[PDB]
Amino acid sequence: EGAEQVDMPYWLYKLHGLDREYRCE
Amino acid sequence: ELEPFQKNFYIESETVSSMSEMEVEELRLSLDNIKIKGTGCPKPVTKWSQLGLSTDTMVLITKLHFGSLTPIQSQALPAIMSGRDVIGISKTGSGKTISYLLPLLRQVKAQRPLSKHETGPMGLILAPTRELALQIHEEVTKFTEADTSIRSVCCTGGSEMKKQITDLKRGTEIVVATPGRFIDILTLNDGKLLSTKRITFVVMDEADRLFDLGFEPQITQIMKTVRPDKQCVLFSATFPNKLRSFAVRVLHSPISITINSKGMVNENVKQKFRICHSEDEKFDNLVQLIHERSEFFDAKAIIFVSSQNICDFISKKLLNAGIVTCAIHAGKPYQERLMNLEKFKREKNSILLCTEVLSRGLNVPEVSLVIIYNAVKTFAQYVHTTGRTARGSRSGTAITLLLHDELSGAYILSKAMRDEEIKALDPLQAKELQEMSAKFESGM
Amino acid sequence: LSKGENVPYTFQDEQVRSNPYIYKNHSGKLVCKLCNTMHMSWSSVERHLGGKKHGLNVLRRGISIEKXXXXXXXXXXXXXXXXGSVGLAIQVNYSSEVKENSVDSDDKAKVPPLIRIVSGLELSDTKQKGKKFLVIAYEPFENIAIELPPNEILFSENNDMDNNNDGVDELNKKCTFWDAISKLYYVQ
RNA sequence: UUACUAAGUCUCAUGUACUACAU
RNA sequence: GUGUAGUAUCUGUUCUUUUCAGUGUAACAACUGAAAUGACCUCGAGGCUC
Repeated sequence: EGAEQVDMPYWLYKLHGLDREYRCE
Repeated sequence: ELEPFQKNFYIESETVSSMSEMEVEELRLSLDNIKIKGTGCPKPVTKWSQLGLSTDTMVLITKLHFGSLTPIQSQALPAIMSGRDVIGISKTGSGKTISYLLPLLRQVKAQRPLSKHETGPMGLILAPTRELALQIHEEVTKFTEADTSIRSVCCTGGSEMKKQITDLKRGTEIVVATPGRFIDILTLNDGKLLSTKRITFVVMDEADRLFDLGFEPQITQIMKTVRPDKQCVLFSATFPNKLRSFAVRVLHSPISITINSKGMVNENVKQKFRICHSEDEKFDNLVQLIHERSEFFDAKAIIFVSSQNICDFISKKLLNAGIVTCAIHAGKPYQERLMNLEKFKREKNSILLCTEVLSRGLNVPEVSLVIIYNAVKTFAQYVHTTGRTARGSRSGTAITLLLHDELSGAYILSKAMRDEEIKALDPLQAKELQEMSAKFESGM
Repeated sequence: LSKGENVPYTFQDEQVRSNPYIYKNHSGKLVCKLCNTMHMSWSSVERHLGGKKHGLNVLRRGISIEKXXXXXXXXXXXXXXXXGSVGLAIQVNYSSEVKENSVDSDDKAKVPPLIRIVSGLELSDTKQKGKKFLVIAYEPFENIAIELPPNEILFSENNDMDNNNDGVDELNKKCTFWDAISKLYYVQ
């Protein structure tokens, strides 16, 4: 009511070491 | 021990089934010169309603496709809906996609649902590029949207595999894929995430491209894991030897459908016309034509007329004006037909005068000139009359004397002539032609 | 494949280049100064340009390139009750066209009185505190307060059907009326 | 004022050398 | 100025079953096995969730 109109580095990020999320404590 | 299934879902509408063979030939010529090969091809349809689709689907399609059925749609839809293997050669943008989707939807719908242990799919569509697969799958979804009994998953390269594995976990009635990814998914995890056992329908779109992009090995292996009584259709803009060879390997009794590959009339025939405004002017042109020809001196001609009464009249007319013709028609005793035919085949630079209906069967050699004195009214008759001059390299000329009022005749000429044939003639004659044809066309 | 363009050597001390990147070093090989990659043939050069590697170095190089009369009005408090609890209602009266005859320049004149709940934790004297006040304010007249010992009274639950003209706050739209014709502000 | 590190694997093509072997 | 077999090296291209456990690894990598299905909430992340 009232809606009127008018008128990539795939293997590289795994290699980097993001196969296992690392953490700094 | 394979599970039997239904592939023919087509009920020919009464109006279509009433069509005669000559009618069907004519319809194909008018639809951009559809050419078929194979046995038992169903007749083309000309209306979405001749296909027996629910109202939902009808509404949806229209919506989905705007305007008249394309030539590819007219012929491929009933052939595929009938369960036949089909080779469809037509350009991208010819609407080929719905030509296979509708029958595929129907076929998958009819099968029993996937059991709790069955992965699917039942239907598989292969494309050579990610971009095409995505486009096809978008179409599919516009149909699977309404109906929750049917899913499609799009499986391509240049895209996360894990993402598509999550889909295929849930089972799927339809897969749209590029060949490599599909094969990769089939072999993955002992082939336990995707089965080919329930595939009854395979489509390969832009098939020529699949060989171009190196997919012969993949599509060949896929067809080897698919039951050989599957229905398979191959759509492609061209028909390279590789595809020709592949079709023989994967198809049964295929119907091939080619849209206007070559011209309806042999391209070596020079088609011309002259627009006249009185029968008298037509006759003046006919005579000028017959004399003019002499300055270019075998060389014989055939004037085609539409009736036996016209043939007699024009014969006498041409006589009174110093021109002798060999006149032929089926109201004449066969003995005199033979006399005239032999006189024509005997005498140098002879002129046959003949009714258009006898053209296909005339037992004479090709001639240098056909003058169609009464513009023909069908594409089939235009082919048979003009084909009397067709001769590969030695093809001559066919000229139609058209009257201002002969709209359907202009429609035929505008459809059977080459663009460059219409260009070389007077631009006003040409313009009248196009106007005549447009008027006839909106007349329906 | 070179399209007839002349790529000058790196040592020739730079005619505008199509791409001022691919050069030829002291040797005959072709190099991308950004990418620091050597290329044997112009076809390999075009593979380099059409490759994502070179593009990334182009974006990195672009990133490198970017780098008050105070008059007490009269209130009329009154213990109200409806259903299902007890609420308070105040009736504040204002001037009878006595002094408002000199100021009529549409300067917030259309703005009605406003109420807010203030904690006594902050006062000009800061002596005692621990209760709330239902302050009511109007431009010329002086502010007014009403102590509310009860933690909660008349604090309703979705009275109207969630219509969003915040005005000032949920409190004002929810439970105030401004009889501007008679100059009477009711609050409950 | 930007405090100095990127290619890898696969696939299907191109670039270039090479090694036994025969006229 | 050729052919048979075969090799190495660029470059282009691209990211393979989401997880778990074992081998393996300097850690990776790689390899070996299995497989959830359903429901809900907030902004691909998250759940002493069922």
